Amino acid sequence: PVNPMLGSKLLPEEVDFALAAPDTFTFARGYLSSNPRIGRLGRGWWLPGESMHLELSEDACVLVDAQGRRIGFPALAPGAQHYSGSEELWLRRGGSSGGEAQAWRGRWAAVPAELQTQEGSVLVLSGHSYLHFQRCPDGIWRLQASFGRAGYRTEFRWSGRGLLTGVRDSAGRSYALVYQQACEPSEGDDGLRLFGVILASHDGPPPDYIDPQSPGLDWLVRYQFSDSGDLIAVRDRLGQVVRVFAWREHMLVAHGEPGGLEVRYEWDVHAPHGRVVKQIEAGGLTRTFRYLRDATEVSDSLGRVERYEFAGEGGQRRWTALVRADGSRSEFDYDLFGRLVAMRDPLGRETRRRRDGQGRMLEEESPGKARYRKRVDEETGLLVELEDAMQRRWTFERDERGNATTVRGPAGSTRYAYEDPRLPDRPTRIVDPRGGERRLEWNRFGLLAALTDCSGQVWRYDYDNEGRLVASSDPLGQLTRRRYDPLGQLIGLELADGSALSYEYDALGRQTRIADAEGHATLFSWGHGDLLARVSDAGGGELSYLHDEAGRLVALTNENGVQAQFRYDLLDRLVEETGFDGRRQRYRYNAADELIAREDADGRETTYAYDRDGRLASIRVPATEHAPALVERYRWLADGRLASAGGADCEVRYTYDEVGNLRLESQVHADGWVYSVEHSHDALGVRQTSRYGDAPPVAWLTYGPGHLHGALVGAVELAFERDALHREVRRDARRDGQDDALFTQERQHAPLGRLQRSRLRLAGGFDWQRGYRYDGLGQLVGIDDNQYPSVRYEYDLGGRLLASRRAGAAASTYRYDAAGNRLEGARWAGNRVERIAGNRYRFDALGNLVERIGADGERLRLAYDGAQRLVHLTRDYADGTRLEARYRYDALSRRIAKVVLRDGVEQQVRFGWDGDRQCAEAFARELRTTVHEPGGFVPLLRLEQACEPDPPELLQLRQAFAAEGQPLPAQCVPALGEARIAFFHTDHLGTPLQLSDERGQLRWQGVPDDWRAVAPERQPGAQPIRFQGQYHDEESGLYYNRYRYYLPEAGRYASQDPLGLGGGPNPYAYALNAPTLAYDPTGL
Amino acid sequence: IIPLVVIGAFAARAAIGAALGAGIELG
Amino acid sequence: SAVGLADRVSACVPLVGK
Repeated sequence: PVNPMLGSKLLPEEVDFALAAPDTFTFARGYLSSNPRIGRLGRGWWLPGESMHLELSEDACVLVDAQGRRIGFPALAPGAQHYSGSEELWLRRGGSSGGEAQAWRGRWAAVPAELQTQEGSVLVLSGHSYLHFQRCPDGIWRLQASFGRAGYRTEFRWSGRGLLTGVRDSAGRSYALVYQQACEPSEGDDGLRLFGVILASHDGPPPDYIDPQSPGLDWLVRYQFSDSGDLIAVRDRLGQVVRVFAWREHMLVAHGEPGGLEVRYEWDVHAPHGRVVKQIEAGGLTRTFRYLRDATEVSDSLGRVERYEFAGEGGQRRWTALVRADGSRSEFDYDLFGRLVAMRDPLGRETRRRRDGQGRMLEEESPGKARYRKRVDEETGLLVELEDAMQRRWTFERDERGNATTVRGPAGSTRYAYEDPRLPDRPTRIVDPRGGERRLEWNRFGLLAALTDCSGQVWRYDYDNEGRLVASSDPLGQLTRRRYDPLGQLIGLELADGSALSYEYDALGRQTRIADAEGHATLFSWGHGDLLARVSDAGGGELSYLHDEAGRLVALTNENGVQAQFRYDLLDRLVEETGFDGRRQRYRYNAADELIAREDADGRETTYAYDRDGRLASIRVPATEHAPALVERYRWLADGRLASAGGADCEVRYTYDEVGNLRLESQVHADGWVYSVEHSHDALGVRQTSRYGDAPPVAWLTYGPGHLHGALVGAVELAFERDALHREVRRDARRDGQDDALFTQERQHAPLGRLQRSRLRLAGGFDWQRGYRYDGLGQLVGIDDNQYPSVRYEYDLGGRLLASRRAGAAASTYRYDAAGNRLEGARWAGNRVERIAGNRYRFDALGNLVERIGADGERLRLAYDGAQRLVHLTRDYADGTRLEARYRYDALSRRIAKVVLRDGVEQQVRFGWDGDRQCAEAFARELRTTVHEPGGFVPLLRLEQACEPDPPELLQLRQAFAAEGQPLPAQCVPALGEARIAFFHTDHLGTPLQLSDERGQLRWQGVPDDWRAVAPERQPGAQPIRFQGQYHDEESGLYYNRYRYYLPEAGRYASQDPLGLGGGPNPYAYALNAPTLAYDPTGL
Repeated sequence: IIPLVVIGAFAARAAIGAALGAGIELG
Repeated sequence: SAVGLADRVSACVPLVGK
């Protein structure tokens, strides 16, 4: 790129090769036009060994940077130290001033003892890396070794004429550098250039002599030079050219790659002090640079002008301001050392950085006054204490090598052990705050070779000679192998079940094909750089992407050939988005690029507000024909955790413990009903107990990092058995007073974690044996069942469910268009299926379903608010009977209530939530609590309690404790009846198919279905959970997901994805049109 | 999003983290 | 302040284009 402050062309370091090692020796080269030194790659290039230079004189000490910047120090006496506050560099010369020699301490303790007494040695500490410069007989200080604080040395070997002939990295590999005469010698240039680097050996001493012309050598990189000695080509490990350069008087005027990238430059004068006046990118933007006294205006081929402002002269010049294309002005402030101390965004919000001592930083203050203190040891310069915005402190205790032996956080202390002599900075034993101990093993490359978890299960890894992972073994002994080409790209991935993936790449290293052993593959086409141009899947569908000169996506074409348009402003912000169905959304932003308004297709505008930290503060949803304008207010803690989410119908308050675990979540409805969920956590932040409202508390029995092995609810105890991979293989339930278990559920797993067999045996005699069959793709192509008819599944090449054939029944064939829209019996442009399953569907301007008419004449009207949430529906049956339902939501778009009006009688159901999981159904005379398996949406057990409406004084007490964020005491609970416990018996997808009571008998049984998840039943209210995260609405027949409503008879949602194109090309598709394989728990 | 518990073509960690094309377009 | 002061500012930031 071009640095507008200086006008110079900078090529950041490009890693030609980096073979894995305890301290990887990355052969990185960079170019700076203002650098006048003629290195081994020409003028302006820096290489390993010749990156940093050191000059010591009787009056001054100069440390030349990689970019050629001359950092000046006073005279460096033997044993003296110098610190560069502006550069964060430490220099110490070996030897002593004359007094008694003492071993170096603090930051200088990591150097070898012999180097400390050598007057002709100088140690440079740049961050965490030590550089050893030794004065040679000719009087030039050149790098000899680059070791870290752990002692991993990278020896540099020099010869006569000062050529870096060999490098030996920390893994024992020997590199050989070959030099040839590329141009005639001149002033300051002998003509020798680096013609390539040879991997001389992987272990042992390097060969004494290497013939460059001898075939069979391993050239890690090769370089070509012109007649003037300028670098014109870079070749990879193979013979392929990967970089091309063009020069005018040793000034970079054109650089790029064969295909892909090509940038040309123009200079006012062809000299190191010259400045770029035009940057022409092929297929991109042409930028013109105009240099003023204290500013640089960068014009653009699109007409945009950006102004970069700077102050100071010489090495103290700093980038002070930035005026963008629309006039937005950002400002930066610097201290006396040139370090950044303040940063004001275009809105004026200021971020401070208070610095003290030689650590260069001790505190950063957010615009919302969120301080992140960071204390560093004065002597060793290593992190000691870390404090976040909530005053939670992490304390680090370190050994002599600076390894953090114990990390003391707000929740216990984590202890580390370093018992490997070869690798003294790799932890070989980690003890978590809970007390579990993990053991690690490392190989000669410093990479992980074996991982033993808290339970004693060992994961093993294997690597080749270049430190690339080629084999992984799980505790069960399943191998995952990898294959690489000479360039180091992954070209093969053999999984544990025999399924092998193969990858292909183009000349630029971009992935172009992913294929399986079956043969069908996904193809990638690329445009300029990493800009994707076309994706073709196995089914033949294509997603075409169109970009403009600025690299912004301006058109997206789906599989049906329908385009989605995008428009941008001068700041490359999306200001208009037209979907595949013509739904147009307009966006507005403030000076800080924050979305403050979003006009939708119906002309209604949603306005957003933010706090000082940039987090969302309030959403002003516009009024619609069936809902008033509503304001949803959000409050955040200093660390970014949500503290409250207020709305017109509910007020959700989150309370966190001293560690940050969500301790209490209280939901206070507008009518006074309060539902609170209380959790307790261990030292690892894993829930140990859970109280769902007034339901009996659920005690979770976990081992290790939260692996569940038991559960206690009332008089019922659950027991889980797990294999070496911590996958559940057995499940029992026992009730106090009963000798035999209520049920036993045993499972067998496929190598890739796929369920292979499952057997459920209730105490009442119900035996459910289920066998699963999979194809090479991992798709479930068959289920053998002894309770339900066996089913065989067929899928197309795109992964969509084509047919399902139950035993002794007609097949259910499904047909899709290119985009993935179900076709009854050409295509649905715009992805709005207006006719399927004998029903007519009518959509509004925003894509929401607003009318469904059946063949018999049944009519379903739907009404939405400005947040696209179903707030009112009317259903008319063929028998001339009506039904009205109204829904209420909180600020998080979670349905909190359901009011169904039928025959003039009004019935209200309130729902309690535990995050994204609905865990309560408060009916008029019954509280039904659903407990999901931890960390998922799979229902585990159900609690039913007879209840009565709370007295007015109790409701006030609940609201009082909710305001203070404390759980209601157990002594003030209402007169609820004894809880009845029922157990969910789900299938492979977590869809409940059976429900067993406390005696092992069956309460509810459901016949599996493709898209409805269960065959239609007379009373869907007995068991309303379908799929994962879906609630079956009895009054309407829709399945309520977390954010949208699902149409079981159409296999799609009733409204477009709130994420828009982020969710996928089709805004209505559910579970990738494969309901037997995937699920949408949050409805996104 | 859309978790595929059984299918390891794209939901598998090894099959999705080893794809350079899908691992570089995220940002 | 005057100790370890370079004669030229680093070109790492700001950077424009490719």
